[PDB]
Amino acid sequence: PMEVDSILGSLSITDDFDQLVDVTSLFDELCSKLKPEAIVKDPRFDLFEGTHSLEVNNSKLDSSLIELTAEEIEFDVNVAYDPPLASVAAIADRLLRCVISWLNDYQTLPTTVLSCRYTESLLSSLVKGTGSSWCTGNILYDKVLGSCILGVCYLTKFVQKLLSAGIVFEEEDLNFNNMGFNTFDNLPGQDVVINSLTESLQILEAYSDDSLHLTMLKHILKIIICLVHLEDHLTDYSTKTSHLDELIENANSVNGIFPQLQLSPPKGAFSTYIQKHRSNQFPPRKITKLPTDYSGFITLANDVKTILLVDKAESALETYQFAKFFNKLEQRHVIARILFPLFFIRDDRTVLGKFSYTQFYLLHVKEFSAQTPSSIGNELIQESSNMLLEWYQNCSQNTCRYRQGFNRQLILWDSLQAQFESVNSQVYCSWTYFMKLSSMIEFSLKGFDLDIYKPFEAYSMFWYVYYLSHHLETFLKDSQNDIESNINAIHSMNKKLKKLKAGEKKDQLRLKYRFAMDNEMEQLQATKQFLNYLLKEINITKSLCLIEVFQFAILKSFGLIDNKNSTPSKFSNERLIHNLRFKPFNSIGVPELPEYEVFQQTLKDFVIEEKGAAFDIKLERATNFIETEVRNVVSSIDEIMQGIKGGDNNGVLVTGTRLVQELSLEYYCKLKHTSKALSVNSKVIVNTLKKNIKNKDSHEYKVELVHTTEGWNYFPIQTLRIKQD
Amino acid sequence: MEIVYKPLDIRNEEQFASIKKLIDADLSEPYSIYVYRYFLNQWPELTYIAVDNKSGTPNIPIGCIVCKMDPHRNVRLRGYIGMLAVESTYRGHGIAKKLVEIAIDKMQREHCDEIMLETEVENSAALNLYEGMGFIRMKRMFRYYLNEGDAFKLILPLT
Amino acid sequence: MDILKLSDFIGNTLIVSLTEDRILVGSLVAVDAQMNLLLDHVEERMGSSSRMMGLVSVPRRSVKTIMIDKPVLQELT
Ligand SMILES: CC(C)(COP(=O)(O)OP(=O)(O)OC[C@H]1O[C@@H](n2cnc3c(N)ncnc32)[C@H](O)[C@@H]1OP(=O)(O)O)[C@@H](O)C(=O)NCCC(=O)NCCS
Ligand SMILES: [Cl-]
Ligand SMILES: [Cl-]
Ligand SMILES: [Cl-]
Ligand SMILES: [Cl-]
Ligand SMILES: [Cl-]
Ligand SMILES: [Cl-]
Ligand SMILES: [Cl-]
Ligand SMILES: [Cl-]
Repeated sequence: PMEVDSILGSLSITDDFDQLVDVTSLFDELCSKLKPEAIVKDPRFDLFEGTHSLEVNNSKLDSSLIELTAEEIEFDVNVAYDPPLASVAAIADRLLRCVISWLNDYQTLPTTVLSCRYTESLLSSLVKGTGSSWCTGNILYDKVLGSCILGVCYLTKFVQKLLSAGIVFEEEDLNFNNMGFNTFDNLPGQDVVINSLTESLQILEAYSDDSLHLTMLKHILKIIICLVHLEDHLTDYSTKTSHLDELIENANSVNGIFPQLQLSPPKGAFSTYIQKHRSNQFPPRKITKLPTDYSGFITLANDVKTILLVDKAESALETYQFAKFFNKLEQRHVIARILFPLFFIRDDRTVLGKFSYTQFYLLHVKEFSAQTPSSIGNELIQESSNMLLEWYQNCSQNTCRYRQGFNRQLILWDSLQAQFESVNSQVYCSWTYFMKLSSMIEFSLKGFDLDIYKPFEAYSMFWYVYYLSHHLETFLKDSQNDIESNINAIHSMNKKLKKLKAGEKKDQLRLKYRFAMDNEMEQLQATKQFLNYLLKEINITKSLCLIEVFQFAILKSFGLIDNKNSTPSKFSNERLIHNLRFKPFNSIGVPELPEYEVFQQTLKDFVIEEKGAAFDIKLERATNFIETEVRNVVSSIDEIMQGIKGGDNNGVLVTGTRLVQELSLEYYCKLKHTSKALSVNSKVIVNTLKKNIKNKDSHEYKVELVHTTEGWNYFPIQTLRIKQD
Repeated sequence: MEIVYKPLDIRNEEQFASIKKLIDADLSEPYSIYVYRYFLNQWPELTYIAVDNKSGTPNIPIGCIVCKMDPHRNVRLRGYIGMLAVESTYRGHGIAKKLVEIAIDKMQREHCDEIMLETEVENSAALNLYEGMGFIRMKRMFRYYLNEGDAFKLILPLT
Repeated sequence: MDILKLSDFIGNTLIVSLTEDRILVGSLVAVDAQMNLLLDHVEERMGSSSRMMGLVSVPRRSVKTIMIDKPVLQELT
């Protein structure tokens, strides 16, 4: 090349080698003797390892062939480009939008934050040791921009610590391909970073002239200060919302500023240069279109604010419902998702800094069973406490991993329950059963949300969840009856006291009665009202599944769907396919997975094989049930929503939704919409198919599991659709 | 059109290169030679090509399928479909379906207990082909294909 | 006395020059019948610059020359 060091470096390329011998001719001759199918390699080596290899002289697999413009090739960090204020702000704005593209849009670190030449420059001086890496002689480029780069670089280092905890799955929830950058302890501490940004703010405030670009750069600086403060929620477990509120306000201010001005960063400030010249074991990747605004910072700040609310929890049910609803409506920002388990399960091996792992677990058992269990350090309790904590952490996973996490749980809860049963520890065995059966149900219904089940499988899954919901409702019913017996036993003591007169035996009965009221009655009432909510929740689940089952049976009665693959195939059979689908539940003893023949027989009882007038009467009973039960479901959801709005002190229902009140209401509103749509869809199907039979040239329909936009898609709508061509 | 399906000849270097050319066109991120070496040299009997005998170039392959098989857990043999490509001019003639049928038939004769593949959730054409053969979705992988979207894991039980 | 074999070269650092003025130094993982190479711990050297590229496969056409340090060559024999 024309450059001096490139010319001279070529002479010293082979200097590290004392002697070199050309072997090209020998290699070809030896390769000629080899057979085409032959491969010479280490015997231990597995050729699967070679499937992640690069290839030279392949545009899409060779990083060295990346085409760059002259501006990209010759961009100098030491040059202060013109105009400085307009260019420094544009650089800072693009870097922040690179951060959003990185974290919110799941883009790679090399094509986002590392694409900025200044971040590459700043990080390189930190690796060597230790003042900005570049010097242009201009105060905006050297001090203001230098502080900005430090703030973002401090942020990525904090993200690295979050990922090191192993809360979420790397290169899926969050990419951290930092191209071999290790800064050790050379990168400055938090106080230094904020002061550098604060000093740059005071520089900006000193400027007499006021420009639109300057206003944005002031806000950009304040945004970075807030992002640097994100670590406070882990270092000090801070619940304060000031920097988060400031981040929202500054992002909103910049969003209104965007249309009024134009930003053009120096050409070559952001490029694929670092992929071409820095050490890179990965293929070249183009830079993806960046977000247009700063709304991504608003989502990040609100998701993190939701995380901090769990610190206000005062019961096991309040933490439980927080975990059930905080990430349920839509997937939270990955930072908030990593933050929650680290914020929930802390450094001192405590939960929220309030209780130990076994104290936290015994709280869940006490609120569910209303019993104080009279050793300490018990292995079964220790194992169950770890299992419960894993359950909380799974709630923070992405929408796909969330379902996958239950695979592991179902077999471990089962084994745990069988171990409690063998030692006749029936209270813990009971709470373990509730968690397992609830997880089985949640794992099954979640498959519909991910479109895992095909329309012909909808009867198998919905009827199975109906079957599981029936056993969970029977178990919860017995649990509430046992609670009622204990309540009435205390009540009967008071009745017995009234019949008694003053004596030593009445003293003892009043002593027993006062102890029960002081130590047992209040928890019994709460558990009763909690189990009341669970029974209404599970009957809604049971009713919805049954409605879906009836809907499927109506479609099969008209010949539109079967409970197996319609397309005939030579390779497999329907029994093998059925068993594969229910393989996760095959090893669970109670409730036993119904046999294949039970699935078939149950469908036959639902399906209307009658014809003509007899068919119409049986069809009318099925449609009337769907319409009737939808209205009952709506009424049950309404009672639950009223209980949520009223609180847990009203004496009828206990929902523990105080921390996620808006989200739980939003969920049941979506559930109510799906319920109404199920009824409306049933009428459309029946009106359509009656007309269709009359016509000899009927349409060919297919059934699709359709998601309702504002509904809850654990129960998709089985929708008819004309098959075209 | 007179489509002929035949097994891979490992001794034919030209056949090897035509397959790589055909598969690489449809991939956003291509495979290196040693990706192809891993499949074809170790499982030569599980790669099939389709040629149009009455076309101007009869010997050139316009469709191909690449498979492997390995024990899964310890007790079951899992067949795997890694690559499937049909030339753009020859789409819609049942060629891919026939290539999947002949490959699965071969793995069944080699005592595979099940067949596994991954595909995009947005690949309606691939889902229709496979699910119509008996495949069902056993898993959904979040951003498995990055910006192209999630994946479905499809399994067809043979035993 | 004993003819050199490709098996002996496996696991030994090679110096491979490409058609362009870039040099790849890496450990030989495998070689096939058409002299396609798979190299590990590859260092790409172009003029002044140096960088690591990990596991790289080098096709036959792309190989200008292959060289091994004389000390290591005499040990393999
Ligand atoms: C998918 C692909 C192989 C099909 O090519 P093809 O030779 O035309 O396939 P076929 O003609 O055998 O299709 C047979 C069945 O597959 C489905 N299919 C094929 N094209 C389809 C399309 N546009 N839409 C929906 N289904 C389609 C149908 O079920 C079809 O049967 P049908 O006539 O009742 O509609 C082609 O798109 C391709 O080359 N894909 C490469 C990438 C890929 O998808 N790999 C799969 C992951 S292993
Ligand atoms: Cl730019
Ligand atoms: Cl609980
Ligand atoms: Cl309670
Ligand atoms: Cl115990
Ligand atoms: Cl009372
Ligand atoms: Cl109420
Ligand atoms: Cl209608
Ligand atoms: Cl050919």
